[PDB]
Amino acid sequence: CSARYNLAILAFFGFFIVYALRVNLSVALVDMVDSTGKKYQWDAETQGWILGSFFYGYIITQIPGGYVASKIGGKMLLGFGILGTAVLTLFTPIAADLGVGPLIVLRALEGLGEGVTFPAMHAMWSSWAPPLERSKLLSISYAGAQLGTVISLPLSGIICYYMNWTYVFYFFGTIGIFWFLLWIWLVSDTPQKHKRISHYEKEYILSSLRNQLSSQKSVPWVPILKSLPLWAIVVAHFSYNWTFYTLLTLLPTYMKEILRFNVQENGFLSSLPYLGSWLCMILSGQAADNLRAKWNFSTLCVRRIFSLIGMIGPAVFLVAAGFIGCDYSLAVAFLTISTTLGGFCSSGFSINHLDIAPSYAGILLGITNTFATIPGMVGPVIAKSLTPDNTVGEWQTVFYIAAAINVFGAIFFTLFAKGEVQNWALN
Repeated sequence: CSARYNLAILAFFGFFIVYALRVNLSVALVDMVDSTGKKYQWDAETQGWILGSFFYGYIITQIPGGYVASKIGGKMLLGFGILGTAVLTLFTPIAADLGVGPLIVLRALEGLGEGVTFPAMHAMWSSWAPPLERSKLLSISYAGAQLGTVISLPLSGIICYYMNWTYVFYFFGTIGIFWFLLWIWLVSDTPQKHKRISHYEKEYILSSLRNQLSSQKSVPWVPILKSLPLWAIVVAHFSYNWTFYTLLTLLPTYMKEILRFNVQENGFLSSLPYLGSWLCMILSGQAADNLRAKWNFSTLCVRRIFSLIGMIGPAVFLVAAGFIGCDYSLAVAFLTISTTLGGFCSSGFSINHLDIAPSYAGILLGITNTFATIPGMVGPVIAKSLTPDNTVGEWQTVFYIAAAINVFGAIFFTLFAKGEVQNWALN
């Protein structure tokens, strides 16, 4: 269609692929370990490190990704940060035969690759997206990643059921490389440096970003960010990402050990949770817009209410999913509802970083994403070391810990939550 919307679609597919490369192992590992290709003997804790080293790689280069993106643009950064991942995924089946050390190193490198995508997309959209249309563009560019998580579980399940897991890794690596070719050929870095853009579209984009940049003054100097509300956002994001990443990296293992499912239905009914989460995030954005339009609530009561809902609903329904274990339908239903009630939190709290200190979105997002990726490094290891032999009580321990963390994060956020400005964001 247009030029900025063509860039959206190519970023949509890019983030789809990056989340695919993040979760394909989360399925291929439950079809990989030994209790038809090769099946290694990993001692119920090696799987924790293999699942959660990608997030070491992610947290290493979250913020330096933002710096390098502001420096040398976004196109090459995102393209190479997805190509590195979709090339190391081509070698994951080869690095598995070498052992475990090489596999953890390969996933740390994949985390290095995938930690630089969003900080580059934000620069590309600071150069492309007109202010009065930034919302739809970012919405598409990240619904890409959401649909990646939603669809990457069924495809991994199917390819692990009818074929091996090496085929999962080869298929996702090949799709990654094909999209990287499309993304080097089509997308450019800035409407000025675009090859086949039209005059009127470039003039529209530039005449809107003219105001956007001219209204910016606090860009060069960076202050200290030791304010209380920022640590509230950080603690809430940490307590939400704990549950999110624990589920992301240990839902197929759960459905194959406790609930005693297949691998195909494992993929399908492991995807359904995130499909619900995505639909709920969309509907929750709509409901938040409506509730802030018709009623005021000082723009902060809505934040704390949506955080309470989207962080306690998951906790209580996760305790429920843990309580009634070893049951086919009710357990997966409670899990689906528990992670479906996360869209409330997602929208009505991850927009609090925009509302607390605008024009500083990148900085605050960088300070939040690392301290909420920490769960990616800890959670899987802890939840696989607490349950060496899968029993309903062993997994109830994990679910209880996750729900308690959710409740604590919700309390800590709704307590010290501010929403107008913190006296260091004014230009």
